[PDB]
Amino acid sequence: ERRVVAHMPGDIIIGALFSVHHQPTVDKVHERKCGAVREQYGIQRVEAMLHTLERINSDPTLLPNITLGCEIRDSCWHSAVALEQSIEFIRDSLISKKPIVGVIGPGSSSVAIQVQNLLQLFNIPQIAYSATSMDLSDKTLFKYFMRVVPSDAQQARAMVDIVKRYNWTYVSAVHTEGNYGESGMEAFKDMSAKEGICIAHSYKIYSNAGEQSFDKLLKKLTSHLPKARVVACFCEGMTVRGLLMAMRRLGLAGEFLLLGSDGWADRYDVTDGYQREAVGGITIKLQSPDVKWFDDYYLKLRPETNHRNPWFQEFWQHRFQCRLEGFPQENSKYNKTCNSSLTLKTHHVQDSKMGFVINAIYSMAYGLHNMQMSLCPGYAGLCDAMKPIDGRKLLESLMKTNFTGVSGDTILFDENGDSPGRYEIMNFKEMGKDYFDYINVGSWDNGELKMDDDEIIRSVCSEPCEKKVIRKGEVSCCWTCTPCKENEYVFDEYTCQLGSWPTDDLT
Amino acid sequence: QVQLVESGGGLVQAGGSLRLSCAASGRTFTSYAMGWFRQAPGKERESVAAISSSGGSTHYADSVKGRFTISRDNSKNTVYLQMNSLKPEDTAVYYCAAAMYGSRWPDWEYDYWGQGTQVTVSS
Ligand SMILES: *[C@@H]1O[C@H](CO[C@@H]2O[C@@H](C)[C@@H](O)[C@@H](O)[C@@H]2O)[C@@H](O[C@@H]2O[C@H](CO)[C@@H](O)[C@H](O)[C@H]2NC(C)=O)[C@H](O)[C@H]1NC(C)=O
Ligand SMILES: *[C@@H]1O[C@H](CO)[C@@H](O)[C@H](O)[C@H]1NC(C)=O
Repeated sequence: ERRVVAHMPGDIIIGALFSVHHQPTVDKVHERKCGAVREQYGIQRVEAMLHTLERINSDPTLLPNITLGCEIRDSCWHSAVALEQSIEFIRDSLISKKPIVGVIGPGSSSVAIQVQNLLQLFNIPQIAYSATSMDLSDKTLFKYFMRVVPSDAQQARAMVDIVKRYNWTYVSAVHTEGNYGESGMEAFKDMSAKEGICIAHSYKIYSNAGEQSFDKLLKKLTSHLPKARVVACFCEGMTVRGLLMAMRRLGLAGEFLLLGSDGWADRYDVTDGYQREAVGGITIKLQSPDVKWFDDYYLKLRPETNHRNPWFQEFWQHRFQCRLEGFPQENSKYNKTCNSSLTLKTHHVQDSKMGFVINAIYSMAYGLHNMQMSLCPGYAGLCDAMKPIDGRKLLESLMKTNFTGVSGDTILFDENGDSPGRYEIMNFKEMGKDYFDYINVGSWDNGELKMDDDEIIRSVCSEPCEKKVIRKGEVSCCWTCTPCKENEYVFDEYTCQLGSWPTDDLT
Repeated sequence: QVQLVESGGGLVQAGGSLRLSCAASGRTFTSYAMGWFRQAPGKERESVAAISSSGGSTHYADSVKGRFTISRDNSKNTVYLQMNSLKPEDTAVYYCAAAMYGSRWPDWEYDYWGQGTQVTVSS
C-alpha cells in the first residue's frame, strides 16, 4: 500500500525488484506493511542498478545510441508485495508509460516463482541473481526465467567431486527440511550413487527443531561412527549450528567431518561460540569477489545530492540513527541531528551478491544489444523491427547471450537458462592458539576441481580385496573378500579354462 | 503525475484570518514533502512555509513566523496553511508545491506545482 518507485528515463525500460524493506510481520502481513529499510539487499542493489545502467549507457560498444532506463520497486522479500508490484509493472500493458521490457530479481526462489508465474503471461523475460532453486530449471513451467547463479544442483555436484577426490566412498548425509535441503540432497544422492559413493543413512531435520531433536540426530550419526565419519550436510547454517551445539552437549567434538553446503559457507554466525566443535570442517562458498567501482560510486553518495533514490533518506537517517534537519523526508523520533561529517565509508560492507546483480543487469543489456543487431542491422538505435520489443525474441536472444562478466567470468546460459557454477572450497582451520577462521583451500569451476592440497580422514565401509568382492543385502560399498578356487581366476571385482592354470596375477 | 489544487483564497480585511487548502491527487501524497509559495505582482516568488512528508517537521519564512501555521492531513491528502494577522503586504497568489528530494529548506527540489489561489488583503 502506497509505495514509491525509483525510476530513470530511457529508450528501453528494465524493471527490477529489490527487498528495500524487511517482510511484514504476521500481524501486518495482510495489510502488507513492510519492516525497516535494508542496506545490503536493498539500498546498495538499488544504487547498483542505477549506476550500472549509467555505465552501460556511457559504454559505446554496448547499445550505442540506445538509452536504458529502469523502474525499481520494493519487493519486501515477500510474495504478496512482489506480486503487487509486478501487477504494477503490467498495469500499462493491460489497457491496450514506456512498458517494461524485462525484470531483474527477486531474491527468494519462492518469491521469484510467484513473480515468474505473472511475468510469463505477458512474455517479460526475467533474470535473477540469488534464486537458486532447482524448481526454476523447468522451462515448461518457467519459460521466461533465467539466472546468473548456479542452482543447488551445482552445490551437490561440487560436493560429490570433493568426496571423490578424497576417497570418501561411504558417508552419512544430513539435509535441512525444505526445498533447499531436499532438492540438494536428492541431487547429491543421485550424483554420488552414479560415482560409486554410498550413503550410510540419510537424515533430515528443521533448524528450529529442539536440542532434543539434534541430540537424537547426533546419536544416530554416532551409530555409524567406526566406518562413516564424513557427514555431507546439505543444510542451511542454523542446522549446522545445531549439530555443533549437540556436539558440545554430548562432548563428541571432532569425531566427524562436516561437508557443508553454501548455507554455511564462511558464515561466522554458525561457528561463533562453537569453533572447537567445527574445526576441520569443509564448506562450499559461492565465489563472488567485490566490485571496486561500485564502492567508488556508492561511498561518495550524500543524502543532499542523491536525487533519484527515494528510500535514500530514511536509509541515511536509519544508518546513523540521526535526523536530517530540514530535509523533505526528515524523520522525527531520532534524538540527534545528522552531521556533515557522516560518511558511508564508516563500517562499510559491500553486498555479498553485488557481482551477480551487476551480471544480471549486463545480461539484460547484452540481450537487448544482440536483438538490436539481428533486427536492426544497418541501424544504430531502435528501428521499426524493435517497435515494440517482442518479449519472445528478447528471450530467444537472451538464451543465446554470452559475455565476460564483472569479475572476468564468462557468463553464459544453458538450455535451461541456468548459469555455470564457480565456488571456492573453504576449510575451517585452527589458525594458531584460540583463533579459528575459514581458509580458501580449493576452487570448483563448472566441474573442474582444483584443491591446494596437503592441508587425513578415512570414511570407507570396507577395505580392498586380494586374490573377490561379495555383498550381502546391504549397500554396494560394504563387501566381504571371499577367496576363489585354485582353478578359478579373477574375472572382475565382483564375479569369479581347461588346459590352462590361473596366472601368477590371477588375471 | 500528481495534481495539486489550491482553494480558500479571496478578499480578506486586514488583521483577519484565512485558511488555504491544497488537495492532491494520487496515493503518493504521504511520500512528498510540501511547500507553500506566494507570487505578488512585480515581485519575485518567495517561500512561505513547508512541512515534511511525515508532517511533524515544519519550517517558516522570517516574514510570516508567528502568523502562519502549516499542517497536513495525510488521510485526506491535503495540506493546510492557516494565515493569521493578515497584513496588506501578504496580498499575492499562493501556490502549493510537492517535493521529494532536497537539502535543508528552502533548498528543495519541487516536482509538482499547483495553479494557485489569490489572497487579497484589504486595508
Ligand atoms: C561467447 O562469446 C564470444 C564473443 O562474445 C563477446 O563476449 C564479450 C567478451 C564481448 O567481447 C562482447 O562483445 C561479446 O558478446 C564468442 O567469441 C566469438 O567467436 C567467433 C568464432 O566462433 C569469433 O569470430 C568472434 O570474433 C568472437 N567474438 C569476439 C567478441 O571476439 C564465443 O565463441 C562465445 N562462446 C560460446 C560458447 O558461445
Ligand atoms: C550515434 O549516432 C550519431 C549519428 O546520428 C553519431 O554521431 C554518434 O557517434 C553515435 N553514437 C555512438 C555511441 O555510436
